[PDB]
Amino acid sequence: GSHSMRYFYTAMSRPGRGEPRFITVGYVDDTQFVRFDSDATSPRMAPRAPWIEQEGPEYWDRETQISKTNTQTYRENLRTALRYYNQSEAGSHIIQRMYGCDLGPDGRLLRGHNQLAYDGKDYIALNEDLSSWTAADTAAQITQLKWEAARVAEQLRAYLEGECVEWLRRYLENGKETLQRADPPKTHVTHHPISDHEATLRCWALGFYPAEITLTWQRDGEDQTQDTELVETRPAGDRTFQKWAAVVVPSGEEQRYTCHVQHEGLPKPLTLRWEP
Amino acid sequence: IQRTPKIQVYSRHPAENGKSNFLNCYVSGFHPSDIEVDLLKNGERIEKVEHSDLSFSKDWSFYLLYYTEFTPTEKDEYACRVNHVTLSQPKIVKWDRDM
Amino acid sequence: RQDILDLWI
Repeated sequence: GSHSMRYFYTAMSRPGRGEPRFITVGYVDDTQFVRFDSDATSPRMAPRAPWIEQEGPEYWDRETQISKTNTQTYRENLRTALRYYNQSEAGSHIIQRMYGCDLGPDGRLLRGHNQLAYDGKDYIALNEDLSSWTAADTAAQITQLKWEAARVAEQLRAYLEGECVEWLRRYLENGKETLQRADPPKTHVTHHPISDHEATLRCWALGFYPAEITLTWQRDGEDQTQDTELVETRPAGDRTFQKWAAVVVPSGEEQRYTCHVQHEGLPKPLTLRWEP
Repeated sequence: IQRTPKIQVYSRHPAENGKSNFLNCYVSGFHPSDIEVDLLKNGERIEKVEHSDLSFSKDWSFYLLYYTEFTPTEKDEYACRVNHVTLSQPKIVKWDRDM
Repeated sequence: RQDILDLWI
């Protein structure tokens, strides 16, 4: 499969309630593997997946020191953002960052990522060239000038093409029993009368990993996108995900409808129907 | 600009009366990050409910999973109760084993 | 593992 590593940073200010909370979580694909929280009793980067626990004490010291530095850096960034947007010290604000790397089917770099947001809106992004920037507004243009002057993009490129890929490959090998295993969806169709005139057909996909999936209904072979209720893919709590798609069908017409499922864990796409 | 949470309440496995399971409330798509979530049994708050570590999606919105063990029965009613700055009053979504 | 480069906006 095609694998990714991501780090997510968030700082949330809370004037009058102490200093801004800073969190970090790391993922490989849909598996969280490390967490840090400045509101922890003793903040430290901590393991969240069995395959990261074998990294020695010096790994944890380095990750913790980075996260403790980042707590201070992102608090400074929240202060800067107030100046950039002419905002007072009374309001609560949020800065977010995502970065990491995607690998292709042969383990080579597919692309890298480095993006920030402020108050939930895109702020600045490193372009796919890993060499230039896209700023969302005139505030981020100030940041862009600073980062061009300091040749920030060159350093992020070196990380994304080097350590990011190398460490992702290490993690994939250490977690090869789980990270490199796709679990296919367990699929079935349920039938729920709504009245004498109509019933809901609900097509279920359960127990799958990773989260990417396609689940659709057809009537007489024609896609029913506008008439399908499609819930967001949701975590089950056991590593796996769930999703369903529902259509309202006239009584007696159930066999005109087919559900279609695509997932990495399936060798071929599936077709299912209501089986009374 | 703020975004109000989407809410789904559901079980880890298909519900079977008398069999132990996990009750999940997934809140997602919200911004800012402060959010309050309770799981209810017959209208009363279930204690010691745990939650996943806060994270966010590609569109920057946040998501959390709240969860607890429970054993569904025919008559016991379960729900998730959510509050967020975007909501005037708490939003209650009832658990329906068919969703 | 994380990048070490400090980003100040």
